[PDB]
Amino acid sequence: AGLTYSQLMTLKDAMLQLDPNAKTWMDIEGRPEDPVEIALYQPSSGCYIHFFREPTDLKQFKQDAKYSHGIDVTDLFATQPGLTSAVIDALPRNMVITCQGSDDIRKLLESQGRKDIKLIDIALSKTDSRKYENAVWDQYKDLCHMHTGVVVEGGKEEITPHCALMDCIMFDAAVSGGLNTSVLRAVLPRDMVFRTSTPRVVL
Ligand SMILES: [Zn+2]
Repeated sequence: AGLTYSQLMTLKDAMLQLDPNAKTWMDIEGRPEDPVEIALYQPSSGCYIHFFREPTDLKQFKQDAKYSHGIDVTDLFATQPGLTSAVIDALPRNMVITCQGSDDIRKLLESQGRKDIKLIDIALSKTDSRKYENAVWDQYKDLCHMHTGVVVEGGKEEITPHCALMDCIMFDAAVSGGLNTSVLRAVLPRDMVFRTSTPRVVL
């Protein structure tokens, strides 16, 4: 199980475009023991890691889908199992990672054998952290089309779906005074995030 040797080498060569000394946000969707969306974001350089994973616990996923990320589980079948472990293995040693609520990132990293990675815990309230939520989506929505379901928050209220990548961007904007100017560039090749499939032709 996991990535093949040549895949790991391509991933390692890929991870070199990460600046190991720059500020790096990280966030996930899904529980740290069963994540389905992973994102790292370096605002100063614009480099970001973004990929997806099929969940193990389908029951807990449906709750996360209805209260948080709104991802269709069928859109994750094409992801490669083991990408999350391989990427976490490939993060630079003694890296400093920033997050809004460091508890979940810590469990994920520690359970993957990366206790060397230090975490900066930014503690913004749940409305303070999403101040730039609309502005972030308005500029970067083309970077993730995976949040297709209706997300909701006694009484129900429909909300904007949570995206691990958009969270990293809007959290950094909240502590920096606005959106960054650095164009965003993906660290991971697209062929590594999803297995390409030709859609069925309508005859
Ligand atoms: Zn997303």
